[PDB]
Amino acid sequence: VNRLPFFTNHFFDEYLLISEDTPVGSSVTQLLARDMDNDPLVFGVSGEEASRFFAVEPDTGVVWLRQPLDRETKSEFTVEFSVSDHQGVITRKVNIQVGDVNDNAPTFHNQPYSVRIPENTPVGTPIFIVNATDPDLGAGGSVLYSFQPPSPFFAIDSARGIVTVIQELDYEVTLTVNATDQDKTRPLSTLAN
Amino acid sequence: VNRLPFFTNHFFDEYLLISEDTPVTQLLARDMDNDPLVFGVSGEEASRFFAVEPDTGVVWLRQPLDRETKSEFTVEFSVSDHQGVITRKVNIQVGDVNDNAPTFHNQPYSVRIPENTPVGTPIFIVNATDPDLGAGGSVLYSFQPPSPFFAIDSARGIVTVIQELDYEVTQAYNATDQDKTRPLSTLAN
Amino acid sequence: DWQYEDCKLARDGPPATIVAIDEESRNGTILVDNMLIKGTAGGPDPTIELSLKDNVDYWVLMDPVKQMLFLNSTGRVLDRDPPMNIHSIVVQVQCINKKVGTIIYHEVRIVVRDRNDNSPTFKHESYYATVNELTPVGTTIFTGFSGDNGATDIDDGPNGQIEYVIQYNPDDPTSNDTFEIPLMLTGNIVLRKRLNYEDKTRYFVIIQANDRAQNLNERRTTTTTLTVDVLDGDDLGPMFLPCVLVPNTRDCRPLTYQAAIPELRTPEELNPIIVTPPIQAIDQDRNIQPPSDRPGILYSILVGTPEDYPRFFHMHPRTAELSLLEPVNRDFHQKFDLVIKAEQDNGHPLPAFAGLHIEILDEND
Amino acid sequence: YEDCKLARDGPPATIVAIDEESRNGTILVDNMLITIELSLKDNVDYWVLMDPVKQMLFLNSTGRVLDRDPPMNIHSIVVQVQCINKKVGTIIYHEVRIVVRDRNDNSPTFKHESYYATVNELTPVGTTIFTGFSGDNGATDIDDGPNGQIEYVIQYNPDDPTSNDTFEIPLMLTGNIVLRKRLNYEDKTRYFVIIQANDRAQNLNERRTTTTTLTVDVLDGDDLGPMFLPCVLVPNTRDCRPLTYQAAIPELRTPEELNPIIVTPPIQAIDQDRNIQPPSDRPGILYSILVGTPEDYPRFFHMHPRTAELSLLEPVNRDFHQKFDLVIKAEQDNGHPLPAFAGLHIEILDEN
Ligand SMILES: [Ca+2]
Ligand SMILES: [Ca+2]
Ligand SMILES: [Ca+2]
Ligand SMILES: [Ca+2]
Ligand SMILES: [Ca+2]
Ligand SMILES: [Ca+2]
Ligand SMILES: [Ca+2]
Ligand SMILES: [Ca+2]
Ligand SMILES: [Ca+2]
Ligand SMILES: [Ca+2]
Ligand SMILES: [Ca+2]
Ligand SMILES: [Ca+2]
Ligand SMILES: [Ca+2]
Ligand SMILES: [Ca+2]
Ligand SMILES: [Ca+2]
Ligand SMILES: [Ca+2]
Ligand SMILES: [Ca+2]
Ligand SMILES: [Ca+2]
Repeated sequence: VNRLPFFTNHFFDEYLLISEDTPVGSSVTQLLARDMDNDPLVFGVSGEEASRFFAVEPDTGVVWLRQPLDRETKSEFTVEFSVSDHQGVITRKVNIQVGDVNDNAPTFHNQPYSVRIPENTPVGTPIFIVNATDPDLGAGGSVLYSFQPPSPFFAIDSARGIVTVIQELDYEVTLTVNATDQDKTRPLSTLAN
Repeated sequence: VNRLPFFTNHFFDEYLLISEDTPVTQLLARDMDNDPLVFGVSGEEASRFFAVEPDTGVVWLRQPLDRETKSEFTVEFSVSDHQGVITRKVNIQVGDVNDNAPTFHNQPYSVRIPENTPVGTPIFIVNATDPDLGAGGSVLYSFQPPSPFFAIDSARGIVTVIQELDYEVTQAYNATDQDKTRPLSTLAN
Repeated sequence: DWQYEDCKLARDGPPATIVAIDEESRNGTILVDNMLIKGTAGGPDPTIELSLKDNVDYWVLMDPVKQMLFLNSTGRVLDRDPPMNIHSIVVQVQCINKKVGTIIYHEVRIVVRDRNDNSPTFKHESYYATVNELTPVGTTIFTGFSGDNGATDIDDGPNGQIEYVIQYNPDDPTSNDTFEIPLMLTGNIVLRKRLNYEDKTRYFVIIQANDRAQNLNERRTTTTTLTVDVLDGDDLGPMFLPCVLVPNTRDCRPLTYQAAIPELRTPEELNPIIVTPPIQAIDQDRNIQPPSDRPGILYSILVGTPEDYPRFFHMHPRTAELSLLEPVNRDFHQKFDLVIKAEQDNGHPLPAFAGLHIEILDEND
Repeated sequence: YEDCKLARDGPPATIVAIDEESRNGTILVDNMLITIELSLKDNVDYWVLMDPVKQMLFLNSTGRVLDRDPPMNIHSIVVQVQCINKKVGTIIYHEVRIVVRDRNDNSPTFKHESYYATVNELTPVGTTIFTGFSGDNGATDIDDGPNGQIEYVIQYNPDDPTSNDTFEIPLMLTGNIVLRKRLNYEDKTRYFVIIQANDRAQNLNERRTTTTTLTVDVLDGDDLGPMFLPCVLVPNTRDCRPLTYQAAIPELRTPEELNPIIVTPPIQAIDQDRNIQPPSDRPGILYSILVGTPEDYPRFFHMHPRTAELSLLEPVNRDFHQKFDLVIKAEQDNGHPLPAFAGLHIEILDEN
């Protein structure tokens, strides 16, 4: 009787997390197996789609990233890896969970942003609503509005993007919105006029 | 003894066009025993994009094609007389449509220059790109509305002064593709 | 002067909270102990609101004060296997910062692990094969389990992988010793011992399918039975008749046939020479199928004393008819002692031999 | 404006097909159907060439070949016909896609110069005896689709006429070979099977062939029983001419005076199968006294099962026994006895 090999990595039992900003051609992990006969062991990848994304070194089973990951496209996928002792091939699927980075700046909608109001428009009048979205996860996808630089006449609610008159106007006397996400380390911001 | 079916479609011989806006074809095979035949597609990506009626060899789009992402595929089809399988690849060419407006790069656009600066002075370069093919990906620049003080090269998006500026008077002051049938445009500030 | 901090992860690591549980976990299973979101959802003067969004089929339930998520599986199971096929769950923990009116979504992803909760099942109740008794040791005699025609297991990966092993059958002790599965992932059965149709023509092989659960205790098993019938093969030649077994053997008692021929009588008066008993043979293979495969039998005189017997005697090759070729003068020839041969005519003669004694009789006997 | 714009009423991209390894100077486009300035962009490898006047497009393959097969693997060529509008100053690219059609310009090739098989002679007719062509160990064809797919046929070998009799390939797509006639180690030990691969080109006239040889060696199997020695074949037979051994026994001598009784020649049998491999598969030989006259020979005679030694068990009174005529059996001890038989004649000698 030949004793068929088995994979020993923790991630078959739980999952493998790979950050979306991992450089192409980097080594995500190395497959680990055991053969009771201490036969030589050969490591591969199974699947049309999987094959493109990942490469596996057959003597050791170092796994390499072949294609750019984007959490905002596909956050996770199943990949089947194989080990063979040359009697038989043994295949096991790992769950792979693309980790999010804050790789996206916010995006304003309705770019023709303009409105005209009477000189007499009283203090506290809401005059306009700006909308921007950010598709990164958590704080990286949560947008705050501010004027750049601040206005004595006009204020914008940081949460809702509502612009209201704070100073009395006078026709005979008389804007850059900055939308930013709230990522801790690498916040990304965008401007509209 | 059994003879294997063979595909007879002409597109196996050159290629198959599908326009990028499709919401397709019919596989044709001959079996010299006159076995009833069953058709399919093979490959993970192909299988996802395309479906095949096993009885009638009818080919079904499962998901929308996108010229801009991929403008050709190679797709492997199968026919069976139930005594084995024959496969052949068709080269698939995606037919482009104008389904994109331009995108302006490098906003914000904003410039203030000395009042003294001459007429004819180029002060600025606007750039927008359009990913459609030929006419549909070729962009023209104009002001809407136009300015009596500033003109913009239609081909190149260089902004020049056409009238002399006086601070006293005033302190501070669109991209389209050329698709014959349905032009698309974007505005910038 | 800015506390936008409430509704922000109080932990490091990527935004997404990711956990794994076993499939069919009990109701009330803690999916997430503590979301670790800055802020207070409870008490007299809360700073946040926590609720669940995209909670498809309400698998997930939240205690907002404890920031703890649970499995809701009263009346159901979380079945990873077909036909439910629930590999993962995604929900959103929505957080409102009451003070500044910011909104943050905390993505929870629950990977549902496969457990070895299904046994292999054989497509058929039982299997049948035939082996010609001449088949060499090592030949593959069965591949009947190929292409989902054997056992399959609805679990995933090693839990659904299948290994085939022949077992000891107390009802047929020698089966597990005449047949074997040298490559267990294939369940192709190979002959381990030479067959003899004369000894045993039917075997009852127990085959046990097992899945490849990592933990050996966790493996599930099924059995089936493969009946194997031996077909009679051309391993034996003729036997002359009559055949009367030597006590304690499979051997006919040797036969000496008898003839007697009057001296000076002509062939035309005597032919055909009657022999006692009648010369005849039969294949020792009692059940070659199909009948087309059954060889003919050729009859001949092999050797003879005296050695001039070819002058006087001819034997028909198909019938064993003996004919005298000229009259015998008993002054010259008192007798003949021949050996007869019967051999198959299929290029595998395996001959049988008998004695033929011929007496020459004097005139007025 | 109206210049560098597409006159042709169709999709923007211009898509054409040519055969691989087309002549240098082949027309890829007759006329693009585009005051203007025309050039070629992303002309990687300088494959295309253009005549601005006619808006005509040529293959440049002088010195080289356009090869769709490995190792060049050129499945298509994309270039850009760039147009400047001389009035306005716009730039328009007209994409050209040339799809390269595979041609059956490659024959199948065998991975080896020779193939070798062994078949035990007891192997039943209908058994698969060879699968060595499986999985790219047989013939492979670098062309695409049918042009690259392989069928296998066994050929009449003038130097071994019965090899096409004895062996056959039911499924030409697999080229697994199947025993079609029963073997006999005594009659032929080696075959030379000629095997031909053809590709599956749509044009029968364009189909291409390769041949290999498959030597098959028959292995000796246990299909015969022992032969006594000596064995002198009867003319025009493979049958040992029958053998009667001889012994003589003095009448009133004891077992211990005589034993072991010398037989002339020595009783000895060997397997008619001269080349069973491995040796551990070779049977032993059981010797026995099967039958005899007179019928009370068991009082007097024992024969050793392995060594065939003959023992007198008690002294012989010639008043009561003048002689014995026994039959000796020799059989394989491996459950396939296939016995041989010999005579043993024993004279009782008178004291005088
Ligand atoms: Ca092993
Ligand atoms: Ca991304
Ligand atoms: Ca972001
Ligand atoms: Ca991201
Ligand atoms: Ca057919
Ligand atoms: Ca598109
Ligand atoms: Ca398009
Ligand atoms: Ca466009
Ligand atoms: Ca289950
Ligand atoms: Ca399961
Ligand atoms: Ca299982
Ligand atoms: Ca038999
Ligand atoms: Ca027979
Ligand atoms: Ca070529
Ligand atoms: Ca070719
Ligand atoms: Ca070819
Ligand atoms: Ca032999
Ligand atoms: Ca033998």
